[PDB]
Amino acid sequence: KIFNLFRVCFISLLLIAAVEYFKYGTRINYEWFHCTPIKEPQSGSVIKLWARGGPSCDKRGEYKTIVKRITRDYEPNDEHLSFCIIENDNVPPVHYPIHEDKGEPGYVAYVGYDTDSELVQELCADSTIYHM
Amino acid sequence: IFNLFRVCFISLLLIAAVEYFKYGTRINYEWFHCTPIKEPQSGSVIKLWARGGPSCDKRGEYKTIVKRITRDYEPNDEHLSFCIIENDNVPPVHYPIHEDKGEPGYVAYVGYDTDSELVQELCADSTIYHM
Amino acid sequence: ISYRHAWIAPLMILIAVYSAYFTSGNTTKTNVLHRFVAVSYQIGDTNAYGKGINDLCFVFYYMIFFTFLREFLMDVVIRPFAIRLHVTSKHRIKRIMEQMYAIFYTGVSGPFGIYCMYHSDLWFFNTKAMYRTYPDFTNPFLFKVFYLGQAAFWAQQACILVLQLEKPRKDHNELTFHHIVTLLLIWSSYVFHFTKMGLPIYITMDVSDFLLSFSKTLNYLDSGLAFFSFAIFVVAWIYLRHYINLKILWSVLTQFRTEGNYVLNFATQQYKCWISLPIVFVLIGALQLVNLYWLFLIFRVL
Amino acid sequence: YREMNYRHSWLTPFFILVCVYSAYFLSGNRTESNPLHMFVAISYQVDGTDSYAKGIKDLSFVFFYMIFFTFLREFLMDVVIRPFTVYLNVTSEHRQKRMLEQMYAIFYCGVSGPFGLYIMYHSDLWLFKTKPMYRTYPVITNPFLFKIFYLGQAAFWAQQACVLVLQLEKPRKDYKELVFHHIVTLLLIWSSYVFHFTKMGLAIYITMDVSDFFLSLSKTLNYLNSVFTPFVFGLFVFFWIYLRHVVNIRILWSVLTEFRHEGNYVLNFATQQYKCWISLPIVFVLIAALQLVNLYWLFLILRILYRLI
Ligand SMILES: CCCCCCCCCCCCCCCCCC(=O)OC[C@H](COP(=O)(O)OCCN)OC(=O)CCCCCCCCCCCCCCCCC
Ligand SMILES: CCCCCCCCCCCCCCCCCC(=O)OC[C@H](COP(=O)(O)OCCN)OC(=O)CCCCCCCCCCCCCCCCC
Ligand SMILES: CCCCCCCCCCCCCCCCCC(=O)OC[C@H](COP(=O)(O)OCCN)OC(=O)CCCCCCCCCCCCCCCCC
Ligand SMILES: CCCCCCCCCCCCCCCCCC(=O)OC[C@H](COP(=O)(O)OCCN)OC(=O)CCCCCCCCCCCCCCCCC
Ligand SMILES: CCCC[C@@H](C)[C@@H](OC(=O)C[C@@H](CC(=O)O)C(=O)O)[C@H](C[C@@H](C)C[C@@H](O)CCCC[C@H](O)C[C@@H](O)[C@H](C)N)OC(=O)C[C@H](CC(=O)O)C(=O)O
Ligand SMILES: CCCC[C@H](C)[C@H](OC(=O)C[C@H](CC(=O)O)C(=O)O)[C@@H](C[C@@H](C)C[C@@H](O)CCCC[C@H](O)C[C@@H](O)[C@H](C)N)OC(=O)C[C@@H](CC(=O)O)C(=O)O
Ligand SMILES: [N+]
Ligand SMILES: [N+]
Repeated sequence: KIFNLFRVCFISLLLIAAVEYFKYGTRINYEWFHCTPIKEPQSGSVIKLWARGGPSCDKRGEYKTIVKRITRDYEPNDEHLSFCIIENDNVPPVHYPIHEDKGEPGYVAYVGYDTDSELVQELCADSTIYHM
Repeated sequence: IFNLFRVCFISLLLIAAVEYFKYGTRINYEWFHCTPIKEPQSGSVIKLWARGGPSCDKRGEYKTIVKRITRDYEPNDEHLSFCIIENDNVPPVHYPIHEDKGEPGYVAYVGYDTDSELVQELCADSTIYHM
Repeated sequence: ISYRHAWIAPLMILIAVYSAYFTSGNTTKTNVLHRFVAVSYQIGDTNAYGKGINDLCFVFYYMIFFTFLREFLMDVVIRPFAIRLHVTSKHRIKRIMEQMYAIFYTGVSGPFGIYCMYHSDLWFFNTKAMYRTYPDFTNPFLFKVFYLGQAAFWAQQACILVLQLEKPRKDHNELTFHHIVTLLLIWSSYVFHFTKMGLPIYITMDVSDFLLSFSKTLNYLDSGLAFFSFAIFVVAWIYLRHYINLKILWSVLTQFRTEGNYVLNFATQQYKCWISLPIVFVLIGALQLVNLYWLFLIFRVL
Repeated sequence: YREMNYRHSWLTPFFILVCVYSAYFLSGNRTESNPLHMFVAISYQVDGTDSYAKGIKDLSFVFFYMIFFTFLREFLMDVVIRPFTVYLNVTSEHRQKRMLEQMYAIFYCGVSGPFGLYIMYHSDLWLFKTKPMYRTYPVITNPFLFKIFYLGQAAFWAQQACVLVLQLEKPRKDYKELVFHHIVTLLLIWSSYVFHFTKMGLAIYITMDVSDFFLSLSKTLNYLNSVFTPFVFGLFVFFWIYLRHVVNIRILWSVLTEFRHEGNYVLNFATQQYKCWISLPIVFVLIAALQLVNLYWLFLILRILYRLI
């Protein structure tokens, strides 16, 4: 009977821990759930990248999604990166509406390798380029 | 034949777990290699960067900086105002084995709304983002 | 004497913990025993308390406390009182013990629940306060203490059920489901906020169970007040577990989306959205259906 | 229909294999877009060069070639190996049953053994050279024949472990240690392939294959009651020592010293480089368990030699 009690308590603790970790991951990684990255390739490796989502896809979620995509879809070890993130200061951090007519993204980034780094430098339009 | 199913399921679970371990370590290598450093200046503004071995390249430092900025600070409570400064003098991979290391490749100053005036002067000509 | 006094060891553990906590002059969050003895997470000096891991330690410590209370009440007053009423049947005495313990617990909890509601915007079971303040990150001291104590008591009851100290019981079937759904409901309506939303259900179940146990105890004594007690009990049952629960379900249907904000936002831990409305609706509709089944039992008996 | 399947257990695997192969060849695609290529052959290839990567479809290749090896073993044992034993006029049922497995192992280790020697010869690992397995770490992309060898051997060992799991025959004396050996085969192959330690496991594949080939030859000749068994057993013990001990101790010593001083040693999860100070104890333990098992079997062989001398 003691083993059954221990098993039930362990199952309850596992459920509590799983739900707590689910909450923690959703809060920390909400940019994955709410923001869907959008890529608009412009060259062999240069892509104009941003994120789209609902009101919960705030500027923080957009920045997190952009940085995640830049650091995951590109390997600086194989070839050194060159990107820049451009703010859209004309919109609030909660600009995105619930409906499909999202509008201009709050954060937009151009990322590409160093062979075509000239195109990235010319597309940033005086924005600081963060080599990686 | 249930023993066969159990053995196959355990083997597949081990393979999937190791594959996920490799995938997470490759994706989240900045957690293992880069140790974030938070050096507060005044108020909520902190001079934030990361240090580590050669595996903590500029990508790892940038990822750690972004994670700390978007995790330790809540834009919903108050809108952020940060910047990230690149160290052009160092290569993308510069950290040695020795504990002395050197000047970090990426240095970030992140602060809340009431501290935006401090972070604006701390970033100097570097572009200041809002969060 | 611990073999025939089951509350000696829990009392010793409780008194040791309390003495160790009180003797030290820290008596605040810095003290290690503050995780177990009292509610830990508090934002400043405001009368609002957060959530965290230390709440689970509070739940376990007051699980031990409620084990002590359950054993001690029966051993000191409930059993002598049952003997005093000239009751001699083993089944009668044993069932009266549990019914009177339920009477005491519910007459302490339900009044506490209505007192806690009276000091909030949820009075008269108003459904507007359910979702206007969602998410409810922080809850008042009494609101959190009541919730955590109810959770600890129900977890203690579930642990007693699993321990099968007295396994043969004819009520085990539905009682086990009730305990499981109660633990699930409290835990979900605490970790996933909706803490303000679980209090009215708390109050309805506590008051209905109080009147049910009172009517049961009067029936066991074969007194002349059994019929009147059962009548007021069934009136309160149809008022609380059916009228108020159906009002809450209608709130989940039409007022859940309107009040507060309905867009999903994981960043702010605001889960009141379109994928949580079905979960909250089914998780209360199951309880309402079980209450309807118990109402069928009541009507068959009445 | 079912009567043949009851005894000829290779009929259903033959049916599955022939239907899969016939569909793959009749489709006419024979490319990675063909989803039968995910099972029939190795899928991931790096452009047009003979470099092949890793992925999920490598597990399905193992799954399909598990059935392939089940079919091959059962088919050979019933129609080829068993009549060959009958032609040898073996008067003992247990001895014939043991010879069945011994000749199957002879075939597998005389096919894969020279296979290992051939793939090693086309590499820089000739004569079990200590430097090459750490020079190019991580070996993310495997050569064509190299990956075929790894994948087929993994499928064969998984098939043998599965057959051992479905215990049908009486547990033999070394079943306590042979189950551990099968477990360590699967663990070592899956860890070396997944964790890019693929070059280094070839030098352990080859010693295994050659020693097992000569071991099975020794048992086959003894069960056959041949007169030429002492010479073959002497060759077996010499090559067993040289391969499973001298070469294995050389590999272990390279793990002790040449693991660090040769090749890139800094840990890097970003580049999937695990050759560091953490993987060194794991590798040394995983190979020292093997060395302990091989030493126990060396003790058994030494006991046999002492008894027969
Ligand atoms: C043996 C004695 C000692 C025991 C020590 C503990 C052992 C087990 C450890 C379990 C670990 C997992 C649970 C805790 C994970 C960490 C949680 C944490 O750090 O806090 C997150 C959260 C509070 O933070 P939140 O408000 O979400 O975010 C604020 C935004 N800045 O935190 C929470 O919300 C945590 C809430 C936990 C308790 C809530 C449930 C109370 C009622 C329980 C009833 C009984 C159990 C029911 C189980 C299900 C039904 C069977
Ligand atoms: C049958 C019972 C069923 C009860 C249903 C409702 C569940 C309630 C939970 C069980 C009892 C909880 C005991 C009191 C709450 C403990 C948590 C706590 O924080 O207690 C307060 C005290 C320290 O208070 P502090 O946080 O410093 O300041 C608060 C105001 N700013 O912390 C302490 O150290 C206090 C220790 C002494 C507490 C004395 C009891 C106070 C009254 C509680 C309600 C009644 C419960 C018991 C009823 C028994 C009836 C015979
Ligand atoms: C007891 C051991 C013997 C058991 C194995 C015997 C195998 C005999 C042949 C069985 C039938 C399969 C024949 C090939 C069918 C698939 C055809 C196909 O899609 O192409 C061949 C395929 C990939 O090769 P290829 O096309 O060259 O790839 C580059 C693309 N232009 O080719 C492949 O991917 C072939 C995969 C073969 C995997 C073999 C698994 C076991 C490996 C160890 C033993 C094999 C040793 C054979 C002798 C080697 C001598 C050097
Ligand atoms: C006795 C029991 C017998 C059991 C049979 C098996 C026995 C062991 C045989 C050894 C097999 C070794 C190979 C196993 C799969 C290895 C996959 C692998 O290495 O993937 C690596 C890949 C990354 O690719 P890489 O080139 O390293 O890096 C690219 C970017 N630079 O990583 C990736 O991210 C690729 C995706 C990997 C996903 C793996 C999922 C594993 C679990 C799948 C469950 C479902 C399986 C369905 C098919 C089987 C069941 C029908
Ligand atoms: C001759 C008298 C027999 C009366 C009994 C048939 C009856 O009793 C009455 O209803 C009172 C009476 C008054 C009057 O005079 O009017 C009347 O109405 O008949 C009682 C059944 C009803 C009470 C129906 C309830 O069960 C359903 C409600 C369940 C809800 C959950 O439980 C909630 C909580 O539990 C949970 C833990 N939060 O039957 C018994 O179960 C008692 C017998 C007694 C015995 O015979 O010794 C026993 O089993 O022990
Ligand atoms: C059931 C075992 C019979 C084996 C042979 C018939 C014969 O084994 C015996 O002979 C039986 C012997 C009885 C005795 O004679 O005393 C005994 O078992 O004790 C053999 C002795 C060795 C093979 C020792 C083995 O057992 C242990 C091997 C461990 C290796 C691992 O498995 C590796 C695998 O797990 C893994 C998959 N890689 O070779 C001979 O000895 C032949 C003689 C003939 C002669 O004398 O005329 C010779 O040529 O020299
Ligand atoms: N998504
Ligand atoms: N770390």
